[PDB]
Amino acid sequence: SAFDLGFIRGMTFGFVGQHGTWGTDEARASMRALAEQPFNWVTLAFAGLMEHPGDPAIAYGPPVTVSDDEIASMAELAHALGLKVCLKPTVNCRDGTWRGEIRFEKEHGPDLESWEAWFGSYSDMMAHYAHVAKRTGCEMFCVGCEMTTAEPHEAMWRETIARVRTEYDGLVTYNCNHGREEHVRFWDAVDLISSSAYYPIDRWRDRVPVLREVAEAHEKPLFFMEVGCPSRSGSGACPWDYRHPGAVCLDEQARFYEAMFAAMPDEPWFKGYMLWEWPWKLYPREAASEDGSYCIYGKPAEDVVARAFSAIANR
Ligand SMILES: OC[C@H]1CNC[C@@H](O)[C@@H]1O[C@@H]1O[C@H](CO)[C@@H](O)[C@H](O)[C@@H]1O
Repeated sequence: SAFDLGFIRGMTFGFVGQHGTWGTDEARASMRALAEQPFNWVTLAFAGLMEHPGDPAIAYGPPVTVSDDEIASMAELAHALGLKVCLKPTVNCRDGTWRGEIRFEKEHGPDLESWEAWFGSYSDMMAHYAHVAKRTGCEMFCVGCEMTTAEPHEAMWRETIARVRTEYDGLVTYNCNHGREEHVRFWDAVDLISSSAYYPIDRWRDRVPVLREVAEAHEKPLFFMEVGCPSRSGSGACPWDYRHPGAVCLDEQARFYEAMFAAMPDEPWFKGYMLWEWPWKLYPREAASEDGSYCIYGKPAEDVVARAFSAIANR
């Protein structure tokens, strides 16, 4: 039962998972550092590529992504360090279009620029990596991330998930974007509801009640498969924006984490936090004060999180 899952104190690693990058000594060192934090989970996240948001072809595997061996190598390392592992393949667009906005002028037809064709490629990709997750003992598999335009294609999502279930016996989640939790119609097909909970600092309190209602309505636990904030000025107001025009501001990131932890209640429907994110090439701690990324390492947010996560664990 998903209801039995230990509360998640997690971190996403390695995105976007470019070929060869996880096979490095730098990546192994970065994973060792991640496991020294009070985390019980890591998510191995990487992205295949679509040429454009209206092209149904998806390039995955070498030379674009980390190899299956690289995946296995990082999973084995994480497991040897006592972490549970979620595998999260997703898709990006080479022109930089958000995957939540992919669009096809046609619905059906495998050889056409259609949703049917796109789901064919996507499902091939997910089926392959579900098998990898099974062969490498990954405790969770994430079947999608922020696919807002794809979500209404419910029958096709259910087809995708059914195929994943034949290839993989562990926990399955789908990760919707913030504000989509109540709109997704196939939560029954997965084990855990999850979201990219990039809520601005001032929105947390008002949003919790809907999160509770979604979990209770669907009789499923809910967690955050992504949550985080860049350490840049003003970023707390738009935590999802990774190219925010502002100077480094460590305290802003720490303010995001305080607001989130202050808002979330200690209730059974809520299963925790998969933080965004940790790089395969980790900067020295000294260099932290100069870093504007989502990474919390070496920053005041590291302590806010440690304090919060250590309190949870040692309870
Ligand atoms: O802005 C933070 C997240 C929100 N959810 C999806 C994810 O893609 C996004 O991360 C950025 O991802 C891009 C690549 O798609 C990467 O260039 C950035 O450095 C962030 O990791």
